[PDB]
Amino acid sequence: GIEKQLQKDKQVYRATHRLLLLGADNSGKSTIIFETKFQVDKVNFHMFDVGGQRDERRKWIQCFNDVTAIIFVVDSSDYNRLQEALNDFKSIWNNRWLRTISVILFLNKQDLLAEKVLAYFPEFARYTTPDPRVTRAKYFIRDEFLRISTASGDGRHYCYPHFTCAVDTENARRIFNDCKDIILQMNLREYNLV
Amino acid sequence: NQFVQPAWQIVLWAAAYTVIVVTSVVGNVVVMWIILAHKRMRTVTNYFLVNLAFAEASMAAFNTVVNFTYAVHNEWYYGLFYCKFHNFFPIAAVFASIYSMTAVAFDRYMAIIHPLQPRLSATATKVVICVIWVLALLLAFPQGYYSTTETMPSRVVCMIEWPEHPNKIYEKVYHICVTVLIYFLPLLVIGYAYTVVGITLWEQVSAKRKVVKMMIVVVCTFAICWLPFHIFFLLPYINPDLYLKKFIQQVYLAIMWLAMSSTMYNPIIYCCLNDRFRLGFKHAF
Amino acid sequence: LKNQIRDARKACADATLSQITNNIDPVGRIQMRTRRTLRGHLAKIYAMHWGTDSRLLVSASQDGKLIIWDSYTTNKVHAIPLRSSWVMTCAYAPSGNYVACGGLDNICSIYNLKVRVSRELAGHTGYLSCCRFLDDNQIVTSSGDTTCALWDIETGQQTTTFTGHTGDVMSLSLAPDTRLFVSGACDASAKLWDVREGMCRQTFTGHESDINAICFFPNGNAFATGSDDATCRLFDLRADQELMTYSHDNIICGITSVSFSKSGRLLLAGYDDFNCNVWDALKADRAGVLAGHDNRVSCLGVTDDGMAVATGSWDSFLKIWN
Amino acid sequence: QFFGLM
Amino acid sequence: RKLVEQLKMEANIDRIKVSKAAADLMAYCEAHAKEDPL
Amino acid sequence: QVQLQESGLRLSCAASGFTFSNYKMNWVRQAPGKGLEWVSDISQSGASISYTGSVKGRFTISRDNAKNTLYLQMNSLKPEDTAVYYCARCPAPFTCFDVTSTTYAYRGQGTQVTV
Repeated sequence: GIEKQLQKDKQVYRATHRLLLLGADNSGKSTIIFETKFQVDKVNFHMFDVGGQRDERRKWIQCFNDVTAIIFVVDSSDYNRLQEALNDFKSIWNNRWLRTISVILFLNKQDLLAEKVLAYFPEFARYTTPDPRVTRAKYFIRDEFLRISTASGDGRHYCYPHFTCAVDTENARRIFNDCKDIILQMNLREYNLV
Repeated sequence: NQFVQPAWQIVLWAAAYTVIVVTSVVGNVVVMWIILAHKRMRTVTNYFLVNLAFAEASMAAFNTVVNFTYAVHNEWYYGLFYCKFHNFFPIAAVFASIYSMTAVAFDRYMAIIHPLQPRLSATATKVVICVIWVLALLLAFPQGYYSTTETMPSRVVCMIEWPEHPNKIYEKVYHICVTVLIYFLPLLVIGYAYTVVGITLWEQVSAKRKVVKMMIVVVCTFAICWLPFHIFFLLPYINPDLYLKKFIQQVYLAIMWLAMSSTMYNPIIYCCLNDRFRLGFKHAF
Repeated sequence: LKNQIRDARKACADATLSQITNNIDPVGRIQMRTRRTLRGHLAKIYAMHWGTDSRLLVSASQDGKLIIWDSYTTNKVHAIPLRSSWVMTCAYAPSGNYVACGGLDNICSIYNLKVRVSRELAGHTGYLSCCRFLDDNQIVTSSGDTTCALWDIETGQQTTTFTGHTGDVMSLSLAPDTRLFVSGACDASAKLWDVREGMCRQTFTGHESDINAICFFPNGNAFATGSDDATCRLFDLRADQELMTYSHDNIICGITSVSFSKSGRLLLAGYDDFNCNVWDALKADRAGVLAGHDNRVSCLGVTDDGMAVATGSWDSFLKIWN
Repeated sequence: QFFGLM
Repeated sequence: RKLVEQLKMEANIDRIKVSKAAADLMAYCEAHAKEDPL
Repeated sequence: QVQLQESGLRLSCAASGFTFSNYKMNWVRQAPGKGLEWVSDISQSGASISYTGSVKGRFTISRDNAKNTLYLQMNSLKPEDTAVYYCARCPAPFTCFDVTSTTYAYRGQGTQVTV
């Protein structure tokens, strides 16, 4: 009865969706290797944070080809460290083994950004918005990532921007809705409807 | 002999029935070849589609050809064994087709409404297909077992010969059970599922509007194409006086064309919605 | 000082490899069919090794299942749930009583076949990539932190730590003499080590990208390399120069697994075009295409007696070809 | 009588 | 300092002729034709 | 053996030991007191060219395959550009992660540039 015990464990593989978390040291990845698990709407999500390996990531990231979503958390307050986040986002979006799955984008510590702007990019001056200053700053930060995300590979996978701070507590429902939309579009592709 | 129709009407019905059987069997066997031959579209998700295509092809070919060649002059040409075979198997093909549409609608509802819940395994899919076919043959068995070929002056008839009752209870209860299990409950299930899915799912938004409009077409054409079939097959237990002339022959031929018009629709829907199905219909011809 | 090495290798260039292989007939077309198909894996698999008895093989998957199968009957004899889901290597012991595994959890777990975990090796800072058994007492492991390590399982401490690489180490191969081993890394350099001396012997730099797989020739005096620049190269240990370049203009994809046969004539390589290739090791010519997988081939292993070959891609299917 | 069939 | 010393130690090696290695590879390849199942 | 040698105000990076027109090359800088930072990239065809915003619209990066070398042209310099300049290559051909790394195997030792 070895094969009989596996099939029930097959359900244990199928009811749980895995998530891959990235970011940097300054971004609050912990407050949103390390493993965490959380159940929303009686659906279990099980999120991974790989932080024991070296800085070279071109080999072990191939292990995350079949993960449901990649949560990319970006520090937005410190303007000198956005360009590394843009380069990492472009490299992730243009990867051969990561082009199928999608990236949920979190822009962390928004209150710190508001406190900094209420006290690098030469194209910021000729930009118009699609308390009035913070909206222009926030959607500049959003649009600089979305031009990369919509530059190529828009049909295979999407990007879901999100504005959040460290004192937020509702990110679970938002990532639940994002994963529901991603798997809904995947099911619509798999069922000969679109 | 009655029901000896003139030649021009037989030519017109023969042309219409030939067109419908050719397009139905061509579409269904092409759907077979695309799903089961390409091996990248071969998925647990499409097993219900293969079962539906098989039941629709069996419907079209066997049921439509033998009923039309019987009902042109009301003279049976195939003997009592094939009379039993036609009273048994194509009715089960019809029943399994409607139940496979119900299973496809259930899969689409439970997927679109609940995408985070996992899809059913190949074991449960095979069990559902087996239960569909066993219940279809079990419901078509009383017509197959009670079939009888009888000889009249210049006439040979394949008829269901139930044991006689003073109130005609047995065939009336059987046809009422067939009606409530074949027209009412799957229509209610597919209507509730497609209503909830269309309400939830109503650029890529135009594909969603196309999907909702197409399932509206599916529900409406199922109700329209399967109303007069059950209406006529429940007619002789209410108004039995309408079987004097060839008017009931014309009514039977018209409702058989309208009921077998529902075979063509699923290849048309799959060609209109999906792109790889359009590539498959382009590659086959 | 390496310019003198380059001048010495240029002076050692007497003739090409194909100049000496002219007086023999080519092999021709080599074709195989999937004798057994294994469908018991749930998620993607990454690694595989053949036993010395040529009957039982072991498969490692990323869902946390390490399954030892039976190749004759196409059935599982053992199925071990793993502590960490992410593994990248496995090896089945020549005595058949042990199987090792390792991955991103920085642990080289050893499993006894006489099923529970025996011991857990924790000395590597990076992800493990390849491990192979010398004997039942000592094992050689390689990690992505530029370190190979000789472990004694009886004490669980490193005997010799091989540190001569600059890129992440992907694969190692064991000589038939069980005294030297060659290892390839992500710096376009594969090099030989001595397990007794604890130091590197020779360094071979011929490729242009990351070396992903390596295997010894059956005589122990040559090795073939596979890398991401869609080429293979055969190197000799004594000559220390490139012999043949198995490359084609119609392939631009990576190479993940290589292996040799019993005779060494057929070099079997797993590519990234969803299909494997077989190569004549002397003619440097294409012999056939092994196309039976729907995903990219990650593991490939040839039996010692050469009666079968097993091949896996990440589509959770193991295929024996013969 | 007609004796139609399903 | 360690890399230069390693490369200097690896510079002083004995290299046989490439045609000799080709001949030895030829001899081992043609010496095991009957034990090759492919 | 791969080898990248920098020289140079116009920067010239020489590449040898590998095929040239199949890889996407990068320029990175190392200012003292901080980590590395990406400057500009060039593709195989030389069409997809991007720069850092702090140096955008000022530098001219170019590649010629016949000379098998990479060029960078600078005008209107700033005192913030005093850094060590490495030419880098991400390893996968026909395609790119680890060029901004502490240890890398496909980039040169760099040249120090001060105004």
